[PDB]
Amino acid sequence: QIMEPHDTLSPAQVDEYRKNGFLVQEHVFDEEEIELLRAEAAQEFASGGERVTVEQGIVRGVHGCHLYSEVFGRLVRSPRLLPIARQLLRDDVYVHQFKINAKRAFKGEVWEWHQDYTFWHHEDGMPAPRALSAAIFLDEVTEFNGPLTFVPGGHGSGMISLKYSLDVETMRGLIERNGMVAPKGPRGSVLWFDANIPHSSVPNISPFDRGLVLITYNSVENKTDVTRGTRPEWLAARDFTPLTALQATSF
Ligand SMILES: O=C(O)CCC(=O)C(=O)O
Ligand SMILES: [Fe+3]
Repeated sequence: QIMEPHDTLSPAQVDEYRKNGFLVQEHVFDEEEIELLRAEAAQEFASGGERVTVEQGIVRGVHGCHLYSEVFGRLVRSPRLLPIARQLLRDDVYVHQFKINAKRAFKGEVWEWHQDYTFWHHEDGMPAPRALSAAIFLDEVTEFNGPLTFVPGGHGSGMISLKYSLDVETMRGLIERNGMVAPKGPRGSVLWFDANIPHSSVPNISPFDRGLVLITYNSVENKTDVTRGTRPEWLAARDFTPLTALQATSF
């Protein structure tokens, strides 16, 4: 049995990622693959216990699934994902954080402007922004179902109800200078984005869900300082073993 040889990003794609701080690959996973992930996400929402976040009734998100789900444990090692994480971070990598964020049809909340790295640095002791997130689109992402919205190039400045949100004046500057972009894509796409890129999102006013599986890969060299960590393993990983790619086996 055979896995397709590892695909990596072209130089132009890498350049775009580094310039903009995000990049979309369309149609990485097929419909049947996404349905397997959707079904597993539903199980995690149902069984996640303390790892679930709710609509202040409906479970809206869950954390740390790769530690508890064999499917999600395999996903983070996928030959569709791991080679690109290694390429972009120029290192062996591990998963710092894993979350699934559902924005159901005609529902969802405003995510205030933030940089993920600010949290990871201060809360988890991540020493540098040598990390990224891969957002797998469980559903088509459109203008109208609450897409992640970015300041392109806004990661280049460095580190600027969320604990760490960005104020009106600091954001005004960024946006006046750099603008705003909400990357779109079909179901099965992957949105790669930098640990330090400012992003936000709005409620879903479509009749369609916007499920995202967000895998945060960190450089092994850039492992967090667990002496200054404040969070459980399912929010901030402590096992820095380098990930290896899934091979094709008979089971
Ligand atoms: O799901 C979203 O719209 C925002 C997710 C996010 O930025 C985050 O969890 O840090
Ligand atoms: Fe975020």
